[PDB]
Amino acid sequence: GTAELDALWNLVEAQYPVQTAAVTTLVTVPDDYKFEADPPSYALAGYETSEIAGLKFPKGFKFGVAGAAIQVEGAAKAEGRGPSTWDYLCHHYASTQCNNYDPDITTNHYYLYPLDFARLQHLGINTYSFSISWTRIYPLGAGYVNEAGLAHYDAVIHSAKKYGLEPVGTVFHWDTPLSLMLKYGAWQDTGDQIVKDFVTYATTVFKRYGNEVKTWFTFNEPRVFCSQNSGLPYNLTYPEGINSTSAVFRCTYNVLKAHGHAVKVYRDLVASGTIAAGEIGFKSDDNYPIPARPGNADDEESAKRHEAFRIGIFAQPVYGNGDYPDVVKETVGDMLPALTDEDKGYIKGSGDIFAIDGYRTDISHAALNGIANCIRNQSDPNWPVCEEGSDPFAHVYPSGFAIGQSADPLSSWLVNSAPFIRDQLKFLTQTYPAKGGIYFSAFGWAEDAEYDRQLLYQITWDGLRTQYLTDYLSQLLLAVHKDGINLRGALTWSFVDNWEWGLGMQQKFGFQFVNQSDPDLTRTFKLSAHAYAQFGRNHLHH
Amino acid sequence: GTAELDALWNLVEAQYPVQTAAVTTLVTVPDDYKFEADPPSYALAGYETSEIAGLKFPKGFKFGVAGAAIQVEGAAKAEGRGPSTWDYLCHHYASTQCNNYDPDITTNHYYLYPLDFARLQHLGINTYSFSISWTRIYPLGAGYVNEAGLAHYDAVIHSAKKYGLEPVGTVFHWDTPLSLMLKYGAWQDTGDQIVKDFVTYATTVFKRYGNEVKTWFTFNEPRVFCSQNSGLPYNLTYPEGINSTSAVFRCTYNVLKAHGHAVKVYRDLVASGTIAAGEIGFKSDDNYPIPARPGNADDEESAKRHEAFRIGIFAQPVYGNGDYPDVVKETVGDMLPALTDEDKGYIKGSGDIFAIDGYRTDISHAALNGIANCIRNQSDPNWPVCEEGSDPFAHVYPSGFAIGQSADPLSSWLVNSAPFIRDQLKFLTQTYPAKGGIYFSAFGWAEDAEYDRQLLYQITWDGLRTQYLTDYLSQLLLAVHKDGINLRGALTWSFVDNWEWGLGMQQKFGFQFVNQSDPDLTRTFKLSAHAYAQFGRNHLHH
Ligand SMILES: OC[C@H]1O[C@@H](O[C@@H]2[C@H](O)[C@@H](O)[C@H](O[C@H]3[C@H](O)[C@@H](O)[C@@H](O)O[C@@H]3CO)O[C@@H]2CO)[C@H](O)[C@@H](O)[C@H]1O
Ligand SMILES: OC[C@H]1O[C@@H](O[C@@H]2[C@H](O)[C@@H](O)[C@H](O[C@H]3[C@H](O)[C@@H](O)[C@@H](O)O[C@@H]3CO)O[C@@H]2CO)[C@H](O)[C@@H](O)[C@H]1O
Ligand SMILES: *[C@@H]1O[C@H](CO)[C@@H](O[C@@H]2O[C@H](CO)[C@@H](O)[C@H](O)[C@H]2NC(C)=O)[C@H](O)[C@H]1NC(C)=O
Ligand SMILES: *[C@@H]1O[C@H](CO)[C@@H](O[C@@H]2O[C@H](CO)[C@@H](O)[C@H](O)[C@H]2NC(C)=O)[C@H](O)[C@H]1NC(C)=O
Ligand SMILES: *[C@@H]1O[C@H](CO)[C@@H](O)[C@H](O)[C@H]1NC(C)=O
Ligand SMILES: *[C@@H]1O[C@H](CO)[C@@H](O)[C@H](O)[C@H]1NC(C)=O
Ligand SMILES: *[C@@H]1O[C@H](CO)[C@@H](O)[C@H](O)[C@H]1NC(C)=O
Ligand SMILES: *[C@@H]1O[C@H](CO)[C@@H](O)[C@H](O)[C@H]1NC(C)=O
Ligand SMILES: *[C@H]1O[C@H](CO)[C@@H](O)[C@H](O)[C@@H]1O
Ligand SMILES: *[C@H]1O[C@H](CO)[C@@H](O)[C@H](O)[C@@H]1O
Repeated sequence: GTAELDALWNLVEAQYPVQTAAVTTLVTVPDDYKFEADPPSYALAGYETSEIAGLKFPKGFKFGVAGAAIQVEGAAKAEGRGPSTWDYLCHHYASTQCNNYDPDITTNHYYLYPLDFARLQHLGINTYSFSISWTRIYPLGAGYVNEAGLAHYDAVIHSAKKYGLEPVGTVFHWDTPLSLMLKYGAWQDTGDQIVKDFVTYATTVFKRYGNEVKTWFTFNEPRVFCSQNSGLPYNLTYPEGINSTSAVFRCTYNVLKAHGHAVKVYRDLVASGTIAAGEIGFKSDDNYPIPARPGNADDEESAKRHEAFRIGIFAQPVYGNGDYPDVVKETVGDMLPALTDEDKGYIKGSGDIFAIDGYRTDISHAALNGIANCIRNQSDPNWPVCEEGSDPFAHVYPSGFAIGQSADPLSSWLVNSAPFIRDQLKFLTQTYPAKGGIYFSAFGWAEDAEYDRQLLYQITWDGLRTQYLTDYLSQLLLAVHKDGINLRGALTWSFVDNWEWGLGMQQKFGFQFVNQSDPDLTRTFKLSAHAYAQFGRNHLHH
Repeated sequence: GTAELDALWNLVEAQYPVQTAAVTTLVTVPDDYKFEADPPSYALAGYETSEIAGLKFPKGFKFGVAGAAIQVEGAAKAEGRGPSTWDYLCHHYASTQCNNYDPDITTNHYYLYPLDFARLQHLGINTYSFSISWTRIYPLGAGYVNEAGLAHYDAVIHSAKKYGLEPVGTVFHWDTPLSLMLKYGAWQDTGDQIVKDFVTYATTVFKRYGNEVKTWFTFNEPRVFCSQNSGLPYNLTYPEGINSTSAVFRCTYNVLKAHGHAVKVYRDLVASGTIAAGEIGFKSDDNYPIPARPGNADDEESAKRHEAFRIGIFAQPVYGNGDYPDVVKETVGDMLPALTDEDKGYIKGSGDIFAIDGYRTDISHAALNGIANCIRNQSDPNWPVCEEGSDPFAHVYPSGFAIGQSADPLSSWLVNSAPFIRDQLKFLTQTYPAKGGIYFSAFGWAEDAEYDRQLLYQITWDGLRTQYLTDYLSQLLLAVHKDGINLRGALTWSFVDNWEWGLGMQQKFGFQFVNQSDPDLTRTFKLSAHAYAQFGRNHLHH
């Protein structure tokens, strides 16, 4: 091994070493694998509305699940991988930033992916969304390439297709190479090295997999990702001139450039015939919130500010007119870099497909101390949106009632807001049109206190997750038939309980349970998985 | 004699005294009382299915709520009340038996009943089920009567009727006078003084209220109650030869005798014209489970034994042939006093109406070591039912999936088993026929971890309780029209988060939240409260 690689992992493991999973050997799926038995036939009763009878998704609709490399894989040091910022963060600040978990092992999907795909095939899933661990490809972020890393995902893509699973690839899902952060501040780079290094990485994976993967996303939820750059460990290494309030908007600019340059490479690769033709975008999230008091110009202004800061700041340069929303530039000023002419050439139109992580719709209350007062105070707790961002407002009507069912309070951003899906999709497809249509790239549930159950039968009958997915899929189906949305697919987060960033393995978003108390991390289907399978059975073509 | 109440309350308050609520006056309800606003109109959908469309409950159907004196009243020492066994227990074993709560104050419904009823009227409730604290009437259980106690419930009954709530009265809901337990044991009385004392007590309340209260239950869930007499504080004072076990079955007989004698008096009072004619029974609970493996003779046997020990042991003497179930006679008997013919003369036919606290339906797995070996070993953990009684069996098919959604793990006995309700009602009304029909006398939900929520909007959108109540009401509604069941009403446990026995105020059963972190214990409506209200509008007569 290369010494700089060893130094980085020594650094990360200075307080505690990377833990090694029970089993570390590509598992083999016996042809006689026995799935656990189906739930009672009555369990799925009355989840569906009669309003969707006979309706089918379009031919080719992507009906699938989502995971992310660092969230499901484990094998943090296997086969030459280098450390990311999250390996460092959680090996150094586990008790204050990571709920005493780390991503060393997670669900062990790095070694168990063949079994997972077999279990996904049993439910009729037809699409598998995954992310590439950058550090499996470039262990130092730049420089030498790790052939074992490229080869792992070769094997991953082939088994999935073997199990009927169309692979959909995200190049970057938040697992920043630690090395690039130390060298020059990674996404806070005041220069352009992060773009050069990212495009090289993207070129390699495009060349290696572009013949097999025909739907690509550059970045997963860049607004959420860049907002993290205001925190540890990014703020141990800010470049000179960089604050922790602008680490988010310098990241915004660097990310928009990385996306544009990468899409050009992807399109050049297609136009040269090197890889099969496909579609590329990035996954947006959040929403265009409803005013707390309808018709009130203040609530509408804070709703617009929210859309612009949570969606427009990335989607308007790419799928709209090619510039930032006007409200963002005016409030942030010189913290947000201006788009040079060359930048707009790459960024504007650099999205074949729109993708929305449509977990929910919020409610926007204008700041009680005034939006005009708030936008002028970077120290205001509601800056820069200048709505009331705290939970007792963002989810609550003046009536005091919530917009909808709340999920686990540790993921209090999450609510069941199915009635609003069709409105978001009309807004997104009219404002950020993409020639390839729109994906529902991530929706899912954290059932309240599911981590405190100790007996499996209590876990597997997961009613509120099971009806979220049904509510959401139903509105998705009506968006196609009643609204003509060019909806390309529905991907649920996630297929297994996994490592949910700062919340670790405590928070359960899976429709399969993962027995952390089992060295084998053995798997078992929840009711919500069978509801997902059946909705597929009723509303997919075959 | 005297009012040696002081000796008794000093005993109870020996470790710490009874706490006094912040409000100890009768509240007055302003005519302009403003209710909190309704939830979004787009709520309540997908609960009511298409299958119960156009169906109505019978004219006069009691569509109401249930509470109990020691669970909602508080005022444990107000206006002359004597102590109950639960006052003693929770002031002495708070940390080990009462989850560090006591019923001193509870929801303070003793003083807030006018506001509670005004709020119930706002939802269109027409029936209010309540119990009388025996110790408010006879503070020493027998002897001197507390006129203030009798007069309090006069004011409650008159106010309830004023708010459109037909009052339904339960004579005894587990609050045994401590004095009677100490004097000669409670229901473990080897003589017959407890029957005399109860009958004297029942007569007083029948005379005072029978012109206003026309539906009566003697005992709430006596099988559950008598099983409590195997625990503290009852087992500090058994009058030998009564050992634990020999405590549950002496109680069953004394209660059956108490029930039969009290019902006879009730009938003499009606027949003499002293009180308006009404109906009287008792509230059964539990269920006749389903065999884990259908057609298996062992699972069918343990299911039958379960019904017999949980329903038949009280219901067969009262509504059936007048004797214990044969399987009960065969296993116990040497612990169970024989029902004399004079006993049978009072007990047989002493139920004008049946009532089932139909929380759930269980699954019966025959004991893994054989029923025959379990029944002959009083020390087997599965004696005397000799099914597998533990949670991983009682709720689980051999397939490993649950019978239905589980509730809060501290009330793990509770599951949503709506699909089996109709099957339960046919068995009960064909096996234990009553001329007045059958009441669904309690059902309700303990929403998982609702006690851990910190923000009101998260508490009030209670999706699975809303679901539970609509699912059950829908099956009740289908039971009348498809099965012709003479179902007389539906009463939900409960209208407010109350004091659940040993769990104290931690467990949340209300369709209104009671902010126990208030000096006023302010009530706020949950979604299930409006769901209960909405179902009434859609399916009641009025
Ligand atoms: O399963 C995890 C879940 O996380 C979700 O992110 C949530 C919101 O979508 C996102 O807007 C919000 O943004 C936070 C950021 O994470 C915090 O670090 C902090 O800086 O404040 C921001 C808001 O100002 O984060 C939420 C979770 O914390 C993802 O959307 C979802 O895909 C899942 O990954
Ligand atoms: O408070 C919630 C709910 O509790 C219900 O009682 C539960 C079961 O119905 C009942 O069968 C069970 O009986 C227990 C008993 O409490 C124990 O002391 C011991 O004897 O084991 C028995 C089971 O074999 O108790 C359950 C709650 O503890 C009530 O019926 C209902 O009204 C509610 O109060
Ligand atoms: C560096 O990032 C850290 C941690 O991610 C920020 O830590 C937060 O600090 C604020 C201010 O005290 C606390 O209120 C937060 O609760 C901390 N967040 C959590 C939970 O991690 C820290 O402020 C950032 N440092 C700088 C440069 O400001
Ligand atoms: C998660 O795995 C643990 C460990 O394997 C399980 O605990 C064991 O359960 C088996 C059931 O066959 C028992 O035979 C063992 O005795 C248990 N081990 C212990 C700790 O005593 C646990 O049941 C699993 N949890 C779930 C939800 O499946
Ligand atoms: C007496 O009661 C307590 C619970 O109240 C119980 O633990 C104990 O086992 C009971 N029986 C005996 C043996 O006294
Ligand atoms: C209780 O007494 C019965 C007889 O009434 C006896 O058979 C049983 O073994 C005793 N058990 C104890 C000591 O709990
Ligand atoms: C009775 O059951 C106990 C366990 O509950 C067992 O240990 C004891 O040996 C049994 N006695 C017989 C002979 O069944
Ligand atoms: C209960 O009331 C207290 C004080 O008024 C308040 O702080 C708290 O938010 C209330 N509880 C809820 C969750 O509504
Ligand atoms: C995976 O890695 C482990 C290291 O603990 C080995 O023991 C195993 O043989 C496999 O190579
Ligand atoms: C009891 O009466 C007092 C006044 O004596 C009130 O303040 C209270 O609200 C309740 O009505």
